[PDB]
Amino acid sequence: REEKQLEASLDALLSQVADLKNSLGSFICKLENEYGRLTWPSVLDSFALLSGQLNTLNKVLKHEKTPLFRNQVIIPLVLSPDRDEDLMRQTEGRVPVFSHEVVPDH
Amino acid sequence: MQFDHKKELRKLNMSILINFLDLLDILIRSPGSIKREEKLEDLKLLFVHVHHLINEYRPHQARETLRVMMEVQKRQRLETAERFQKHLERVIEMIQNCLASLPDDL
Amino acid sequence: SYSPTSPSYS
Amino acid sequence: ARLPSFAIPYAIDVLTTGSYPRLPTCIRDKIIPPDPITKIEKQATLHQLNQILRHRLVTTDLPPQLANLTVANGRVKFRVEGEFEATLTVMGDDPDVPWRLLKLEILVEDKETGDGRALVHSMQISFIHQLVQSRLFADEKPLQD
Amino acid sequence: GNRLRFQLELEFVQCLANPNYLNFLAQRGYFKDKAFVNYLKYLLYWKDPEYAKYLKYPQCLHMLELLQYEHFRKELVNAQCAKFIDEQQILHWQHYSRKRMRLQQALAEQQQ
Amino acid sequence: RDNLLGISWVDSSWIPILNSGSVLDYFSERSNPFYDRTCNNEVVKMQRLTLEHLNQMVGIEYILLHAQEPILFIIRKQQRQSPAQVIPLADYYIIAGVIYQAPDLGSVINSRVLTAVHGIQSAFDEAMSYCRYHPSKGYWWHFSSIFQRQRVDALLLDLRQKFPPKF
Amino acid sequence: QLQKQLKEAEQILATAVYQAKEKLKSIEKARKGAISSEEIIKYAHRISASNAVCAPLTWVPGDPRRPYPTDLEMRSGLLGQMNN
Amino acid sequence: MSGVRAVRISIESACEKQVHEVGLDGTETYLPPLSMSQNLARLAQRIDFSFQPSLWPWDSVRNNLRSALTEMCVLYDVLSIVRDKKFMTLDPVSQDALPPKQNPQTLQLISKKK
Amino acid sequence: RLTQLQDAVNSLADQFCNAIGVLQQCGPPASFANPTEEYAQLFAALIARTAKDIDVLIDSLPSEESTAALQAASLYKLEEENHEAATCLEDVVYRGDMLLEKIQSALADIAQSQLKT
Amino acid sequence: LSRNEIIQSYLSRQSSLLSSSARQLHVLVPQSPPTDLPGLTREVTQDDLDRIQASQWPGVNGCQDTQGNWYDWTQCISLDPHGDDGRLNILPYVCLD
Repeated sequence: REEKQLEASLDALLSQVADLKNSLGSFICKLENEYGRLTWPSVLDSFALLSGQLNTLNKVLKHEKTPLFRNQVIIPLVLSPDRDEDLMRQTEGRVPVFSHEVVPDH
Repeated sequence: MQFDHKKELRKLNMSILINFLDLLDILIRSPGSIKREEKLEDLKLLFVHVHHLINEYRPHQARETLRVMMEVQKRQRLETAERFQKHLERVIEMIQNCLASLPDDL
Repeated sequence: SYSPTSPSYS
Repeated sequence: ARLPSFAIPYAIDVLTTGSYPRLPTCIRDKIIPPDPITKIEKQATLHQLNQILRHRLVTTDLPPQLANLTVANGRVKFRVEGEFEATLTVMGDDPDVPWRLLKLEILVEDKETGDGRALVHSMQISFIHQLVQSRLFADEKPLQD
Repeated sequence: GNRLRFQLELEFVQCLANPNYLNFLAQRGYFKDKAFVNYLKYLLYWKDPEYAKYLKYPQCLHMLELLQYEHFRKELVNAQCAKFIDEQQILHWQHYSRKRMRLQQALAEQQQ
Repeated sequence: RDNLLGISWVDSSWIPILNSGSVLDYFSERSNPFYDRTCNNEVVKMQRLTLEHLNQMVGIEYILLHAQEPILFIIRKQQRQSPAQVIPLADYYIIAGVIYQAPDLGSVINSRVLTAVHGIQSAFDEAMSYCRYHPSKGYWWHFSSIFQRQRVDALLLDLRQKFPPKF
Repeated sequence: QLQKQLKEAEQILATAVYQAKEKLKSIEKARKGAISSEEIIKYAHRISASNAVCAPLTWVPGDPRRPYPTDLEMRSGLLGQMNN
Repeated sequence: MSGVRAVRISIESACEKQVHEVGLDGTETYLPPLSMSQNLARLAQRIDFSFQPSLWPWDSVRNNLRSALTEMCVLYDVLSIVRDKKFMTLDPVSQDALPPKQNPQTLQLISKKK
Repeated sequence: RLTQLQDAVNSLADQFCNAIGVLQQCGPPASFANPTEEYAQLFAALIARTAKDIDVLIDSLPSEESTAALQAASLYKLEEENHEAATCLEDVVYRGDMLLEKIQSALADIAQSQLKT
Repeated sequence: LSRNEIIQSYLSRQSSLLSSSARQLHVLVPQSPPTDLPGLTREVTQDDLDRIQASQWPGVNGCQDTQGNWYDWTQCISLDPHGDDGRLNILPYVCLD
């Protein structure tokens, strides 16, 4: 019931984070590939649109009758120093082989 | 101070084994004796000396191995000097043969 | 199993 | 009470000098970038390259129609006076190192045809440069070729 | 007094051989101050034999030299840096010792 | 005591002697920021033995939730109104003999968004400082083909065919 | 052919004298190096008395014995104790 | 031994082989080839003829944006790891972030002001 | 050999403690087993082996004809000979450098003539 | 601490034997009545210094062994004290890399 709704809100949040990440990445990559010819109107045109839209969307999503997020808690289950080829694929290359360092760090 | 380091090491080896046999005689005859405490101290002192001689064969393993070390370095320097001497002779012979072939052909 | 690894796990 | 190995040379190294020659150097190779050579070094290396170029030239059959070569302390400067300017050089050991064309300036510069310009697109010059460079990289018989 | 100065400096230099403490100082921003680089330059007096005679943990000296390159302090703020450096240090140590031992023993057993 | 989420407490001796039975004791070592004297597991230790007394009593009972034998040992803080009535307060997880408090799914995200956007804002202010404008010049920072090239490209292909590349 | 042979001989000479210069560099470090042996023995005993110079016989990937002063030794260590 | 006399003993540095890189699970690596005859050409490679691409201007801006992107990515990774029950949890411990002050009003005010 | 001898002596002490702790903890009860008798024979054999090995490493270990006196004399002679060998080798390197300088200039002139022709 | 499983006990034998290991045993070395410094008071005798550098001294410069093979401190001695296939493995003294 509320768990289904909570999962829906979580997926929406995931979507928002993914979009923001993609935008930031594209922006910095474009900066590095353009360097020259880039001018203040365009740089302002890109920074403002990406940040404003994504941030406003995230805050809006967090505050629209979604489950209470301070309630839930995240406590690691199993840690195995084994090589994992699925977590490396799932997190798109960062955070492979869920070791001991990674849970205090993240 | 006769301090032979091999005779006294053999003596301390044999003394360790015979005091182990006498500790077995303690455990056979009178386990409640006072002497076993002395005996469980006694061979401890013997073991200390067997380490303390071979350490002293260790500022000597140091000074004696150090002695071999320096001799080996001197031998390597002599070998490199001999290789240079031989290499120089080979080069001089090469120059001489090449020069004869120049005017001999002339 | 999995003791904290000072050298990497073999 | 037992010592390990009695340090053997570890103690000697610290007292004699200081540069720890133990563990891994990958620390410095991955974290610290190398310092560039000064001009004194530059001149010495270019003089060594001059000697190597002299040897390579006296070994290679330089074309006899022009072959205007000057060591220039780093580059043979193969330059026909009015037709072409190439700068070939070597990269290492004389037996099997390839050549490096480096410069492909075109000498045909008319002031009656091309006013305030060259005579051919730079991109085509770089294309010819890379082509002839890959052709010389085969270690065939380059001075004639 | 000069005795307390000597003792505290010895403890600090011996403590610098810890990658965890180095990452601690780098993250806390102590390296960015131009005072700490001068303090490090002053700390080079330990290279002398009379001062190196009192160093129990000698692994620090070499590390100290790296801290002078001015690129070692800009990096190392990462935890992966401390991870990798401590990995290589302990690997050199243990592998050198136990590998010499095992190589000698295995060769002596196989040649027989 | 400033922020319990931002504190970590440890002890080396207890580290090798750690087992599913001793996890509660490690949390109980005292002088540990996460656990408290008020907890009843502490009142029990003052008395003799420990059994179904946490159910006879119904109060602050730190209890192990999930356990991996080598390192992972999660602890949960419960407040019982009566037997068969449990209210979860918080979760403290021990990784590699290092105790942390489980972050809320939302406090963590709030701090995370704040740091990222603060970085973006510093970058933006810095970028705004440098941009300089004039109407005549346009924007700047504070820091072709002569079309005779088709014949040149024909000659390039001709010399390619004549002198083949021998990479 | 003579020129080529001469060049090969030159390369040989170069490598040989470069190695000789390396030996000379060692000799220059060695000259300043000479010191008391007893002092070397004492320093070796100092650096080798603990688990610093030699890895322990039974030292697997998981030991309080560290190549640095741990953290409990630091907690009682003069450094921060006196800075406090 | 009764009163050992220390003499001027000179020892040469024991640099016969260096371990440039040390891999995991043993496997020693002796990268150092101890050469010079080729090292002259190796240094000639360093010689000129004419830190990321350029990276002299906008370095601060570039690093700041990179760091922001990295934090965003880490949060996304944790959220994707919660998206499933693989090595993770989501148990909602019925708690309540109780703020014992008028923090909200003051914070809002100061924030808006700056 | 020294660390081998140290480990052999420690293995002797460990075999002592292990032998008593085995042969007192485990035994057939009495009468007013065979595995225990086998254990005793094996332990006695191991202790005897270890003793023989320690003796061989020691019959081997240095004769007390060092550790003092000869050490100082040898290190002093080695210092003198290191100095004289350094001088001899630097002289040889001087000869080689002169020869290489001669051959380098001897060619350069060949190359100059061949380019001038 | 119960152990005593046939498998657990069998592991103990292999581990202990590995660390430890027709005579092929070293030649017996007897009493050393004249030590070079205290015993014979022959400190800095030039013959002793010459003997250690090149001559074979049975215990100062090496281990004689039986069968005549001479093993210097740096070398590793392989010997077979028990009458069995398994051979004891003496390791090096200088162990100088």
